Amino acid sequence: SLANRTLIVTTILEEPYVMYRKSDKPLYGNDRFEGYCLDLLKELSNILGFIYDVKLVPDGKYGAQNDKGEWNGMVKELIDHRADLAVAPLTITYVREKVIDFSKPFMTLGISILYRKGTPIDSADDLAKQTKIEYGAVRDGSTMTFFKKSKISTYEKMWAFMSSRQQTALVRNSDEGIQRVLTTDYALLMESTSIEYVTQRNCNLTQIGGLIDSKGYGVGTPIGSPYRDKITIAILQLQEEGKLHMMKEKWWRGNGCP
Amino acid sequence: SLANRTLIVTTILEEPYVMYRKSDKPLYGNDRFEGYCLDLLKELSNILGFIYDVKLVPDGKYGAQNDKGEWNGMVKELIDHRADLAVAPLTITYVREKVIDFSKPFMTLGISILYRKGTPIDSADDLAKQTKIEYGAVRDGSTMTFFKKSKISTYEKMWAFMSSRQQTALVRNSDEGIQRVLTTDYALLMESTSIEYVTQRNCNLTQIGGLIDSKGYGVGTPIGSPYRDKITIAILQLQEEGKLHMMKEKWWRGNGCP
Ligand SMILES: O=C(O)[C@@H]1C[C@H]2C[C@@H](Oc3cccc(Cl)c3-c3nnn[nH]3)CC[C@H]2CN1
Ligand SMILES: O=C(O)[C@@H]1C[C@H]2C[C@@H](Oc3cccc(Cl)c3-c3nnn[nH]3)CC[C@H]2CN1
Repeated sequence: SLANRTLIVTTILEEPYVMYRKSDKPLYGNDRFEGYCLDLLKELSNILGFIYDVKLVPDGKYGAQNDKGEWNGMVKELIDHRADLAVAPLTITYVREKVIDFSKPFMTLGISILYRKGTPIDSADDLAKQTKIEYGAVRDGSTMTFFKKSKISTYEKMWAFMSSRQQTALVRNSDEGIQRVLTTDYALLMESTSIEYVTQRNCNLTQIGGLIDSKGYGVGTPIGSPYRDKITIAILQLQEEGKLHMMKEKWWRGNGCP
Repeated sequence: SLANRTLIVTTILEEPYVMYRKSDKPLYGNDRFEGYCLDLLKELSNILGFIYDVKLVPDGKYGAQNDKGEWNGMVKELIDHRADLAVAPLTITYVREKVIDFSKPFMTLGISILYRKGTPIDSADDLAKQTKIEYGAVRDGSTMTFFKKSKISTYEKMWAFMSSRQQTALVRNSDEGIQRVLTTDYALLMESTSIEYVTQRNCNLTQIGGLIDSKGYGVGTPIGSPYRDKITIAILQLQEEGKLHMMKEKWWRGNGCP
């Protein structure tokens, strides 16, 4: 008992949160998808008693604004009441929190470093004080913005290096970034959850140091939605039951690295 | 801008969040206190424009239910509308969220291990595998409850160890637990924020492994308070500005180790 009607869930394809399910025969509706977020959605529907319809965000975007303030992506779907929930790795940010509501986080993470295994680099500071190893982030991504705006000595220094080499230092997309780490002596600054995913599948790669910032993913709802607080309670129940840990293990685990 | 009235803030003495100021001259009102949470209040009032009056919770408790299902501590002060905000390291929990509201976390942490430096022990699994090194937690503490309830094989084994060896493994209080780590061959399971604090000030001690669970501290409010969402937004602003990082450094950092 949450509402007498199917809830519309906006989402986006992103491994391993929301993925297209491999099948030998055609699949329909929600059955077409799988992943951490689909498991979270099933768990939330079990606890809260709702039926749902998963719809990919038409423009394939998470949510940002133009200079006139027009939002796009999942955030816009919620603002316009075209979706009841957004279940995706959607970062809880100051700007978004002003236009939509978020449950409390289901996952906490931060910016960290993706690099090769067995080198003497152990931190952002180590990278900052040298020039032989290149480093950067996805151009105009969440990680790039963090460095551009930072007033922290080491991060301001890193940004100076990342913006001297517009082209060599920054990457066009995340695919290019991972390819660059694998093919050149390059360290990629990126979301720690994605680092964990990649390092479980590439034994030659490792995370360097800890978290550079702190952020979390939350279920998005339109502003004022009564479902927001019920989803927060369900997330807390899942955490205390150990189910958030089991869901992360399920999707993140690789078959092993020596 | 936020409220016409001076907000009543319930809090509790807990180093380095809320402490009594050491002065040689009498201190009055809010000037009697200092700490991470007093700095957080200053920053939140600077953003939101409210005035506040800090009051230590009479019973000196965070908030739990007794046998009659009656709440105590800061939680009870909020329930009864004797406080507008609770600004303290108050864990966001499923039970509390049922009776009060919380801002999104201003600090994330988890259970971890405090032990002596330079040993071969590197994780909970290393401790679980043996019996020579005793390990445990504060009796009926948050940390003990986690182990008692866990379905994770490693932690279920650790609970079996703790419950069977209760007289030595389970400690009466935090002080007793820290003395055990210092005087005996004992590892203490406890909140990671408190481990960081202790290890910055005692070079003989270290944190073992990473985080065993995930939890956050939030600003508590009575259910329905309009200040809750404003607080959440101010917390997001402070993190993005790097002020939460600066505040954590200010109060946690020690003078170093060899
Ligand atoms: O709310 C948001 O905008 C993001 C959208 C989305 C962004 C995804 O970004 C990556 C995804 C995979 C691999 C990498 Cl290498 C990155 C990355 N990008 N910037 N820094 N690292 C991370 C997961 C999601 C987290 N919420
Ligand atoms: O909302 C709550 O009830 C708690 C209450 C309070 C608990 C404090 O816990 C410790 C603090 C310092 C040292 C230690 Cl050793 C402990 C601890 N860890 N496990 N058992 N005891 C941490 C601060 C607050 C965290 N929120």
